[PDB]
Amino acid sequence: ITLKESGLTLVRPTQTLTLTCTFSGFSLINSGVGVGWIRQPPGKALEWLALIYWDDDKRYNPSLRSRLTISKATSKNQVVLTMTNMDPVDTATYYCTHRGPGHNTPIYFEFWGQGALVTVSS
Amino acid sequence: IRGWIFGTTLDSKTQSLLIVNNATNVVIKVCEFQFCNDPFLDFRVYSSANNCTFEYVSQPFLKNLREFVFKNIDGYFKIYSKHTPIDLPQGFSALEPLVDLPIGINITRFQTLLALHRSYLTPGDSSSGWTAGAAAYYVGYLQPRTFLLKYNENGTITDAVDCALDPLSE
Amino acid sequence: ASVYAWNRKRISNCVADYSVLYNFAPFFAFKCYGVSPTKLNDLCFTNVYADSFVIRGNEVSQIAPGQTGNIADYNYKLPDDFTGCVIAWNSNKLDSKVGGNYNYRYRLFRKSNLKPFERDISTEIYQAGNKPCNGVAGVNCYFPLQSYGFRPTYGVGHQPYRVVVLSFELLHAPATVCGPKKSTNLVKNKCVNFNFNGLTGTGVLTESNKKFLPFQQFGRDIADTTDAVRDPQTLEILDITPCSFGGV
Amino acid sequence: QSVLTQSPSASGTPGQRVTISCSGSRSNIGSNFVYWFHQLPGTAPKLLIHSNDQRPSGVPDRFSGSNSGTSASLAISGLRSEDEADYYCAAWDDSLSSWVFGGGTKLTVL
Amino acid sequence: EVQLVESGGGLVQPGGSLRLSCAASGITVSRNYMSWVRQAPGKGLEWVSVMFAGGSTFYADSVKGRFTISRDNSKNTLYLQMNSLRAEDTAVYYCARDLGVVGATDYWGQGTLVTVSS
Amino acid sequence: ERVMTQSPATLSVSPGERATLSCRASESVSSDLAWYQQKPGQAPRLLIYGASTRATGIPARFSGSGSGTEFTLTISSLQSEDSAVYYCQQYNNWPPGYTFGQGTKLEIK
Repeated sequence: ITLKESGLTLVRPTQTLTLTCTFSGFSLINSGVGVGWIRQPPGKALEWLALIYWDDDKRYNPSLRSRLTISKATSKNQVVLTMTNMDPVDTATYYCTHRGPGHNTPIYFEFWGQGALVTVSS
Repeated sequence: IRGWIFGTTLDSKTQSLLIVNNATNVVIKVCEFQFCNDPFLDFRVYSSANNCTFEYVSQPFLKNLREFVFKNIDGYFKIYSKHTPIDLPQGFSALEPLVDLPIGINITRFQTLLALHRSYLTPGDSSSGWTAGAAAYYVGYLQPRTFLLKYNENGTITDAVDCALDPLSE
Repeated sequence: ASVYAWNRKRISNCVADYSVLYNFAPFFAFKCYGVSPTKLNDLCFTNVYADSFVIRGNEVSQIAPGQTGNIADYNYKLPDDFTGCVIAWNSNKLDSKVGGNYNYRYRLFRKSNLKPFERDISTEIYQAGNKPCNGVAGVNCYFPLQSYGFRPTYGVGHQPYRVVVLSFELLHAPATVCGPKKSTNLVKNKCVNFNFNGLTGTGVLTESNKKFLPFQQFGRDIADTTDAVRDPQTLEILDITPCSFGGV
Repeated sequence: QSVLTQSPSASGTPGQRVTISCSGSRSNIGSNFVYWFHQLPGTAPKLLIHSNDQRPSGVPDRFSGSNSGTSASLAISGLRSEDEADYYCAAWDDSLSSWVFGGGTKLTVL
Repeated sequence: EVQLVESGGGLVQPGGSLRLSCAASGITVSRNYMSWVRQAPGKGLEWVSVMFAGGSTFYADSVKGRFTISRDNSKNTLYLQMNSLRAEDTAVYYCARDLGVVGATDYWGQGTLVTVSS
Repeated sequence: ERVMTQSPATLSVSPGERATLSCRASESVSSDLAWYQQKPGQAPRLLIYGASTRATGIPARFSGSGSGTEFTLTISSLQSEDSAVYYCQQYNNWPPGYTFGQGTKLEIK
């Protein structure tokens, strides 16, 4: 099971970031399975952005709501993330991660991507 | 001619029976669909709602004389059939058991199904109809009789004698 | 499906092996009514219906024949003359979300009880004695359906359970769904008791040389003596001869 | 209240047992499951323990987790040299309704 | 105002019977989850009984088999028959309408004291 | 059957200040709850149900909090008439079910 993000790594301020998590090994139509996003600034602690279950439960980070839109294209086995109004504080690494079922509790964040260092500057 | 319809009534008031052949397959269904005043002339379907209980599909039945015997007595509806090269011919040939279905619907009336290319379709039309090729179909009714059958060395029926036709036969 | 929106299905016209189930899961709840679970695979039925849904933890006791409750009396009820059984396995690995899985509900309010295998979907606003709060809130204007809201912090009594209910029929049955088979490996050339697909007899079986027509299964000599049979497994024709006997 | 706190340093020595703390509040650590990840410099983290006591397939045995009231602990046995990396907490916050993490510990053996 | 007022409270000799009555207004009982609660003098409360909107009722274990809730739907009222009142049953009984997860019990009854001879 | 225990039993705080009552469960109670104010002399009155939802009419001076096994009622500014008994009633099993507490006595000066 693998996930991988892709998109533009460099963008001017007041522009939008787009990211595409292409995966292999699971489908976002079964029960349990869900896909989320986790960012980490350069030299900071982890931070949760959003999550999207298999039944289309578009969870968002509240403090980060009104800016994010995450959507799935399960037929193409891909997830799309979009974030408007980028800023120099959003320079970070963005991973797309997987949440499935376990043996006595749903699993969350069992598998992570490999990141895409994104710099917002000129 | 592409199919048949059996049952105690054409309305949805009883779980009538439908058998439709096609270039691809046979489709058998039992769903009490209320039909129009006349079987629709294909424009692929004309019937009311259904409460289907059984459906089945299999390979298709396809100057060629197709012969069929339809019987439904013991809770099963049975079909026999035969396809022969070439009015009714005098040649002898036995029908072979094609299918024995377990459906127990009480069938009392029956009709045939027709179709046609680029033909209009309405629930009801007068005796004007729609154009079609020259064709014909014969119908006969069975009776309880005593038959003397002759089996050959290979297990195929080659001749038969009606025990009650004439004195010599008897 | 939800408790009040069970997914009815029929499973007939098949050689049903009721022991393929047992290799699936721990089968938390497995008890059969009207038919023994042990003697399921063999017995035959008219039509086997399957209803699948998810409930809470402490409400699994309410799914039983003739049992009253709030999921049994309000949105899913099975008869007293029920034939079949219910199978429930806790599933909160795919059903409990962090925050509350507001996808499974249960009729909490209604007017009266429902008849067995009575499924209702209506999502109107329940009355308030007088003319209700159509499309609004207030003193006691309470919707009849209520979500379970599973989360991975609920106790085991509040966890989701997946459940399948099989409804059989035994009255007037056209045997269509059951599992017999079991073909005792074949023996030849010894006077042996045989049961070929129902034809029972005794004798020595020998390789045949006669061409049965493809729709034929039996052979008879004069006076109906069953002379041959085709294997229901390899469709090979075999000759039957009564084992040797005589006077001394 | 809405952010988990970990000590930045562990500083063990080979073959010893150490613990790493994580303090929360009634709303995140006291009413949800607590996860524990592992993140190496310049690479995505990798799950170590979910649901406070369960291990994803592929994590060694020496890591154990514990939750107690409004506190969390990670216990590392058999300290070795291939483990100096970041260690993270994780929890769902009902009051904030979001995932929160801790700072991280180096754990460089001497 | 919408209310449930109760009667039947009093004193009865041990082994005797009793009947509590509950009248309502501006709200129906036939289709309403009914719940009888009681309170011993100076102590807390305890759920005594419930009747559903379809009729399937339930009672607590401490009073199971002895008390019976019923409701005169025709005239929008509730009743609870009690029997075999022993030394414990000295308490004030309240009639209530419980909604549950979407808003807990709100409208209550004035209550009725039920003590025994001794 | 989750047993709820309120605390403290008694509380004497200067008028005009806050008041804090904790009630602790032993199993899970997530948001199936309520808080009743039984002014001495008649039936209790529901103030705040679920987690923190204020029952209709109930003065805003109240605030509920907690989830799981622990809940709390908080009063903003006690007036002279706030003196009454309080009970946190759970219904985590609603049809048919409730489990009461031992009660809390609140007074003024």
